[PDB]
Amino acid sequence: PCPQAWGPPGVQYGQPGRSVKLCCPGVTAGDPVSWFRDGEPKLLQGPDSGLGHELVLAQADSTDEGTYICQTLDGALGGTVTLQLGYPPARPVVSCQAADYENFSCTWSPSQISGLPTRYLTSYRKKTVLGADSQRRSPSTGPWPCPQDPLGAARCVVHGAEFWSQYRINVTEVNPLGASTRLLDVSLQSILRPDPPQGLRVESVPGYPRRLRASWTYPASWPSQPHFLLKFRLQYRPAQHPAWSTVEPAGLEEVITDAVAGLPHAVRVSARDFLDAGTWSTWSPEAWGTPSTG
Amino acid sequence: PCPQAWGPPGVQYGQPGRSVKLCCPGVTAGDPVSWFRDGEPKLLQGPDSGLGHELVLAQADSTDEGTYICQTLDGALGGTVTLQLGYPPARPVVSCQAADYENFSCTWSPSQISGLPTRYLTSYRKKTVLGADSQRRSPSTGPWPCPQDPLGAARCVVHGAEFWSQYRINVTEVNPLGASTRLLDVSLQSILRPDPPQGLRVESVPGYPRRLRASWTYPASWPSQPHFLLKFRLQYRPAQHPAWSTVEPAGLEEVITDAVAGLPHAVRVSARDFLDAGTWSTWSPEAWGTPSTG
Amino acid sequence: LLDPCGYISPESPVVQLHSNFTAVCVLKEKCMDYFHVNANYIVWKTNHFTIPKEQYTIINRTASSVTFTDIASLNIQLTCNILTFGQLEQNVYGITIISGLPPEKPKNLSCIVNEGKKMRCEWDGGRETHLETNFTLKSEWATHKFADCKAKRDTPTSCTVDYSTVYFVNIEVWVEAENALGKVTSDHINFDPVYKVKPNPPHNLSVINSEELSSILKLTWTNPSIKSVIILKYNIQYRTKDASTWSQIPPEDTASTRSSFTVQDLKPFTEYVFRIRCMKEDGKGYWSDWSEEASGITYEDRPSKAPSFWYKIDPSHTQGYRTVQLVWKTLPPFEANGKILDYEVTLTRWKSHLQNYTVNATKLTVNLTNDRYLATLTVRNLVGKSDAAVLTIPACDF
Amino acid sequence: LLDPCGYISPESPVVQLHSNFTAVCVLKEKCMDYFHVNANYIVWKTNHFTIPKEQYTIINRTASSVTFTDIASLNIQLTCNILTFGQLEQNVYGITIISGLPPEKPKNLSCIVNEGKKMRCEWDGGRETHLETNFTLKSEWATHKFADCKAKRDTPTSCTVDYSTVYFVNIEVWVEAENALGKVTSDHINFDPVYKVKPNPPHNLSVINSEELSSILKLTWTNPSIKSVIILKYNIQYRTKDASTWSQIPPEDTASTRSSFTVQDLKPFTEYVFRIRCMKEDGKGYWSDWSEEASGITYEDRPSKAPSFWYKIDPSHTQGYRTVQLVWKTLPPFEANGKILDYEVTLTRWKSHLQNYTVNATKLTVNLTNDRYLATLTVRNLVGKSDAAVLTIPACDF
Amino acid sequence: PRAELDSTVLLTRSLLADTRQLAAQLRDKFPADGDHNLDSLPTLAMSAGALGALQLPGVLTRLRADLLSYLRHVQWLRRAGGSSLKTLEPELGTLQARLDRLLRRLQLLMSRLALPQPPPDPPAPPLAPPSSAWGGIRAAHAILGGLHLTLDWAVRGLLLLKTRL
Amino acid sequence: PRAELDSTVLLTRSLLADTRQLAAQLRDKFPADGDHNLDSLPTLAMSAGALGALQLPGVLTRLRADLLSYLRHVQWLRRAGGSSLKTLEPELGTLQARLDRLLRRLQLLMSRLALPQPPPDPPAPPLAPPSSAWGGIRAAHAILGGLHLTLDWAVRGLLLLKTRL
Ligand SMILES: *[C@@H]1O[C@H](CO)[C@@H](O[C@@H]2O[C@H](CO)[C@@H](O[C@@H]3O[C@H](CO)[C@@H](O)[C@H](O)[C@@H]3O)[C@H](O)[C@H]2NC(C)=O)[C@H](O)[C@H]1NC(C)=O
Ligand SMILES: *[C@@H]1O[C@H](CO)[C@@H](O[C@@H]2O[C@H](CO)[C@@H](O[C@@H]3O[C@H](CO)[C@@H](O)[C@H](O)[C@@H]3O)[C@H](O)[C@H]2NC(C)=O)[C@H](O)[C@H]1NC(C)=O
Ligand SMILES: *[C@@H]1O[C@H](CO)[C@@H](O[C@@H]2O[C@H](CO)[C@@H](O)[C@H](O)[C@H]2NC(C)=O)[C@H](O)[C@H]1NC(C)=O
Ligand SMILES: *[C@@H]1O[C@H](CO)[C@@H](O[C@@H]2O[C@H](CO)[C@@H](O)[C@H](O)[C@H]2NC(C)=O)[C@H](O)[C@H]1NC(C)=O
Ligand SMILES: *[C@@H]1O[C@H](CO)[C@@H](O)[C@H](O)[C@H]1NC(C)=O
Ligand SMILES: *[C@@H]1O[C@H](CO)[C@@H](O)[C@H](O)[C@H]1NC(C)=O
Ligand SMILES: *[C@@H]1O[C@H](CO)[C@@H](O)[C@H](O)[C@H]1NC(C)=O
Ligand SMILES: *[C@@H]1O[C@H](CO)[C@@H](O)[C@H](O)[C@H]1NC(C)=O
Repeated sequence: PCPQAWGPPGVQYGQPGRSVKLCCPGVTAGDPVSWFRDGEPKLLQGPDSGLGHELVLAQADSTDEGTYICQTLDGALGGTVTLQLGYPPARPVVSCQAADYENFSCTWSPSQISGLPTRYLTSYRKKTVLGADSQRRSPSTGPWPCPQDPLGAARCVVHGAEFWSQYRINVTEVNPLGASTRLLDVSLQSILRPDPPQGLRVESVPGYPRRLRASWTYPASWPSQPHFLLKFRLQYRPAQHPAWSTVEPAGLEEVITDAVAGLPHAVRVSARDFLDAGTWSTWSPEAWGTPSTG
Repeated sequence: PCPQAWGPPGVQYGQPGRSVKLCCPGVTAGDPVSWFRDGEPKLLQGPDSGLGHELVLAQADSTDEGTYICQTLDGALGGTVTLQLGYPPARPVVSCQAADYENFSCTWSPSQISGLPTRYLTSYRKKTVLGADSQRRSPSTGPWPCPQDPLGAARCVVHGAEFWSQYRINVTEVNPLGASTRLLDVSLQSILRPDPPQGLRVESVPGYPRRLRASWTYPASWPSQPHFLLKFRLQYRPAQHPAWSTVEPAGLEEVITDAVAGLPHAVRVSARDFLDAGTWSTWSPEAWGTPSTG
Repeated sequence: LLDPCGYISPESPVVQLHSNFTAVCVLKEKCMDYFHVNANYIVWKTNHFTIPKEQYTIINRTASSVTFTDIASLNIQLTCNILTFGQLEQNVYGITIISGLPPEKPKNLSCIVNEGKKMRCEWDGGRETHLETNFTLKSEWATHKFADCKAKRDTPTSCTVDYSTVYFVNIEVWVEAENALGKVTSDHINFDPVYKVKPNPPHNLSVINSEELSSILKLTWTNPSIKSVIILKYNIQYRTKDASTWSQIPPEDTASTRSSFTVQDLKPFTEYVFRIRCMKEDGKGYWSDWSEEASGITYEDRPSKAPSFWYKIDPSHTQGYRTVQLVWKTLPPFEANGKILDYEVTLTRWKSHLQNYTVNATKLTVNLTNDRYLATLTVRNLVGKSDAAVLTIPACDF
Repeated sequence: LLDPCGYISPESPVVQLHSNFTAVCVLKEKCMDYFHVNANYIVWKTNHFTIPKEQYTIINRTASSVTFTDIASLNIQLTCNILTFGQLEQNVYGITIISGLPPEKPKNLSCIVNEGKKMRCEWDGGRETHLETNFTLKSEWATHKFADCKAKRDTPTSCTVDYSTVYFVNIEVWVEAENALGKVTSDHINFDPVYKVKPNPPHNLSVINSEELSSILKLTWTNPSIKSVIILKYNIQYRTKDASTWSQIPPEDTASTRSSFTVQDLKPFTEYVFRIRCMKEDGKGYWSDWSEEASGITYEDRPSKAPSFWYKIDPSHTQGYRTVQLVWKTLPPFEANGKILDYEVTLTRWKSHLQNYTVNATKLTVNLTNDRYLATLTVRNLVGKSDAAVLTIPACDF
Repeated sequence: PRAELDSTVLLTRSLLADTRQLAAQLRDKFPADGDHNLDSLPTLAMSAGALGALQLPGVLTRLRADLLSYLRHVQWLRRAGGSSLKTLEPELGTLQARLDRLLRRLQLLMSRLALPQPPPDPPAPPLAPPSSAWGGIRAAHAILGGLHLTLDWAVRGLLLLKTRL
Repeated sequence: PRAELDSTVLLTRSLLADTRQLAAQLRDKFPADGDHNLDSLPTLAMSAGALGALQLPGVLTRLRADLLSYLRHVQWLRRAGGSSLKTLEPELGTLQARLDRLLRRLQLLMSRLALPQPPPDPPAPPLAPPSSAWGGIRAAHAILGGLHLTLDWAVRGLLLLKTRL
């Protein structure tokens, strides 16, 4: 009767400078047993007289890392344990994003690896406003799992998320010794950022030496829908000039009217929900065009 | 028994075009008597059969003016009457004035004489404010006589008048046939006008070619008293110039400061109660002076 | 006797100019008995002027009346008096007669919504009435009446509502003029306040050059907050620092919301001042005031032709040499194309090595031999050197 | 959990710049139990800036505090937060810290009674305090307190009482400055309002000449109504229509109430403009503004000397006669003494009858014989003729 | 003499001038013809025959009673008066602010001169409001006309005091 | 479509922009950190998963109930609010004058579209005044923060109606 293992069935873990308490796996509780370090014959001692069912180490230093053997005083090999040293987990770093009104996604990286089997528990809840306690769960606003599809990708997925509610995501890094939960407040309406438009093209307009026509499409991750349009902001700049000029086109087209005649112009655009929800997208790839002559 | 006479004891009066009713003085009432015009024997008649105690004339015209004789039918001379013709009195014209705070005085002239013994009744009363009726006379605010000292001078005199109260003076012209009362409202504080100062003298002021000193005294009818001062207004004018200049001196002296050098100046002054009661006096006699040379 | 006896009727009438007015004075029985008088003894006075006896009309033994025709005085003050005891006038009653015209229907009514301020409306008042006339701006929906707007004494032809403007909803507005002599309403108008906005002019105007070419200047500014409700349009005007009149960019080129603009076709090294105004793209409303002026200077560029170039020659003080005075004229500003930094002179003798001299002046004295020389002159600015003027100066025996 | 838990003390303090301020944040028991935190977990922020951890001081397990020294920011916004579940800040309470200086004792306090208007007082405010400061004009008799005068937001250094001025009674007046950080009163002054009156300037100014002499002009005007309470004094200034500066009559000559004044020693035919101001004879108060300007013209007078006079002579076209051109110069304005109406020339031959010719010009052509003549010239205006210039023109054989 | 006594006579002359000007302007604008009366004003039963003879408490007592009646009446005009008389402001209000002020100052005067103070008399009940605007105009004439007599005798009475104190 | 439906969505977008700007300026001036709550605001239980599916009365009914609660709360801030928030006028009052106006217009909208009107619900009792000025500031954040979500879904809801009527 000892703590069931963490990973493999006969290995236990500990942190340096702390206390670690090893048990002999295959020995009846109450039988006295002896402990040795691999390759070194000195009999180790312990606060419990010196012969119990469980070895204790107040040392926990690097010299204590290796393979251990336990045997009963009769000589019978009662089992083997491996001591791997490490450190408690650091707090993970979490960011989220969302390119549609249904799902959003968050990612995380360890701030420290420790050398320990650092697996992750991920969950999130919908905060309410009554606030009598943390228990208002008839629809069960508790912890909901973020399934990891090929059990990596380092990202939670939310299907069927509430667009306007605010969520507190609970990412907990865990190792065999504790937790350091990261909590991140996220509202879909504040965090949202669409991808940039694709296929930006600029064309001359015959007859007008200082107008250019820019066209582009929605991003593919954003389905065109009458409820959430997007506003756009277009920028243009003549070659060698340092400062961008900004316009806010209606729709998927924009006639630029102050282009310098006969000069290449760079153009880039970004997108945001038309009701100023979330934040502006990253800038599009630069596109170049040249006004017609005459 | 006939109306007692007006003036002399056996003469009666009448107006042309009216009706006049003569009586025989020395005949017992009830004795028939005859009437004749002087020098003309025709027996005159009358509505009362033709022989009463009283002659009546509906005629009243100019031919009826003269001396009349009445006699009883026996021949006895019962008396003589003289018919003098005239007209009702016209309304008299009344004005008042006052040079002191105690007494004021009013005068009147007939607007028509009529040829009749036009004597005058004069009186005045102090109007009150309760106004229940014309009877509030415990101090007896009724009619008070204006005694005529040598029984002429055409003026009422008020001794011990109330300075601030308002008075309605009642001048009634009367002849043997009626009245035409003149009523004149008068308040001592509004009507008052002092006499002009006397002895106005102007003197040069050596060293100052454009200053003159004017001096004068109170009028003799105005006793100097600390309760009612007078303000003064002085006027000066260079010879041949058309417009007067006015200053308002304090006291009985005034230094003129804009006199034209080397030119005769006319000066006149008038007086009023220092609290702007009543009205300004008439202008003083003109006085001349000439600024010193240099 | 006490208290005002009798009365004048009507109490305090107001009539229209050129109309008729009849006034009646009636005496109370107590006053009539006391003074032993009647209507025939009543005399009328106005503003200290005696009404001629021929104008009275006795309506009954208790009351007298007068009738004024074609009334032309603005403020007849009427008083009724009795001649009582005779040759004495006492006040019975009095009234004030006011005259004028009814208010005309307000026309050319217009409103404006200055961004950040509440709606203000203006209207044309008609003929002067000489009476205190109230103006109230009325506004109501088919299902609701809004708070009345009372014009100010100082500004009787304008009113400013007390409720904040609400765009995108049609509001029915009209003004109601009323005074003691009459009530009338102007015609009703219907509009969406969004089409009567007068935005403020752009601010934070900055002029910035571009070190590429010399005929472009970039304009930047901050649009007015009102851009959240309407799309802005602009008018950009420009002229040279010495020009007397303004030119204008084609409206079509500045027909939509923007926060910057690149002006082209500008003269080299000329200072320009700019000013802008903006309004809703559709033209419905009144134009805003002009923005603050902004100044800027174009970049450098080089002379477009070589300068005129000549010389004068005199004998030198050194035997065998000639003193040659080269002289030239400062390029005209439109040809100089900028600040002159310096000059470069070159001198090349036939089949010999070139000599160059930098000169910061318009004359140079040099000692030359008696041989023939080629002389050139270029002027240099930040961008480069002009083409050279070249002359042959012949030998002295030519 | 619900409702703001705990509190910040003091509620809303105001402190003086460069002073010390200690703030205490205390957590309610319910919040402390729920989050499993205490004072050591409290973090302080101001205007989005994190207060350095080294500045906190835990006073008890329930409350944390910070102490600011030499406070230099005008509007510290203070907020108290808990780090709850860890790495999460939640708002507990908040307060606004305002700082400044107490008001200085107002000095150079002065009042003025403009005729027809109520008393107005002015005072010098001291250092800027950056806080809303109220100014109240206080006035009271030993047996009575008058209505307070509240300064206007726009004019915090001036106030205008709501009671009409009552002259000839001493009134005690002072201003009280008070704000959230302190109360102080200015020094008390005592005066009779009659000595602080600022009358309006004279109006209805008229300039009238006198057809007697040419060096006198009579000034008339209407004094201000305030003459019923105080005796007026005046200052009369005058200059020529072309002069650049004003002259002034000796104050002693205009030291008492008057409604007219005769100016002497004026230059002939010169146009003069006048302006006047007035005040109480004793000089106690402030001078009124200048009256409206008035213009006038002096009367006619005659030339003070004969003009310069000469001639030119040439042969005539008529045998036996000589053409003599008499010429003269227009008198200088100061010598002309007015509008030239016309000229008179006389010619007298030795022992013959005088001939006279009126001429409206500066030249005359006459046909004279070969004998000697005496010629004279006078100029005439409304008043008379000048003395004559006389010359002998000798015979041609002289 | 004394400065306090000089000042009170001077202010009455100032108020007298203000009252005369407003009374003449008012009749100029609303020419009432005839003698107008109100039952509440006092009868000014003083012939100026002999006024030095009268002693100090009576001169001051009579002025206080008369001026208090006039003050109520001035106040009465402002509160319940007809719109016809709005043209008399602000001139009527300055007079109110001045006459009330002078009456109060007189009570202070009485204390400093140690004169016996009269017993608190029972104030007269309120005057009914005017029945019409013109009744109010006639009332205005009575107050200003009646006032420019009380003040004239006030100047006189204070001057009598001045010759002694 | 219809002009009345176009106009209401446009005004909500105008009001939404006004609410966002005032909410960001207010937190900029009074940096509250942490999620603030009030028991009286409604829970906006809508995932935007499927919103076309919902029928016409419910979309309009939910907006009316939420907006009426927000209106009372805006009014509550003005009346009993602490002096600390006087800096939010006149911007807060224009929003009040605009949100109240839009709520009223919606009732007119309901009549013209013949939608069933909800039964007169019992109004919620009054909110106690804030215990302090900063409690009022936290309340201001909740109303403006809570409003700029209701209005966002209002634009969305009206746009759903627009695709049909
Ligand atoms: C975020 O998530 C983590 C884990 O998903 C939460 O940590 C868990 O918190 C509970 C209570 O605070 C710990 O107690 C456990 O309770 C259960 C049920 O009574 C009991 O059977 C266990 O023996 C244990 O006592 C639990 O150890 C802890 N860790 C876990 C579950 O791995 C954390 O509370 C969450 N943070 C939030 C919701 O803010
Ligand atoms: C102004 O004075 C005249 C005379 O002084 C007044 O005239 C008199 O008025 C009375 C009544 O109006 C007349 O009646 C007389 O009354 C007495 C007393 O009852 C009686 O005995 C007489 O027989 C007569 O009926 C009187 O004839 C008349 N004339 C006189 C007295 O000569 C006039 O009333 C005064 N006006 C006023 C006060 O306004
Ligand atoms: C004499 O005639 C006049 C006509 O104006 C009468 O005055 C009117 O009398 C009626 C009677 O009911 C009143 O209703 C009117 O109001 C009176 N006119 C005015 C202007 O008020 C007067 O009553 C007549 N005399 C008598 C004794 O009846
Ligand atoms: C811990 O110490 C703090 C010191 O600030 C205590 O807070 C004060 O407690 C007293 C107790 O009567 C109150 O009167 C004061 O008003 C408190 N301070 C403030 C700023 O309000 C606190 O009470 C102590 N803890 C306990 C449990 O008593
Ligand atoms: C009344 O008005 C009419 C016009 O309507 C005019 O002819 C007449 O002269 C006026 N006066 C009268 C009828 O006394
Ligand atoms: C005009 O307005 C004034 C002030 O509100 C009011 O006293 C007057 O009665 C109004 N006039 C009319 C005819 O309503
Ligand atoms: C408090 O004020 C004193 C001066 O009175 C100053 O010396 C000190 O630094 C301030 N701060 C403290 C004591 O924390
Ligand atoms: C200053 O005046 C304002 C307005 O009357 C008032 O609200 C404020 O409380 C006053 N300040 C003080 C310190 O009394």
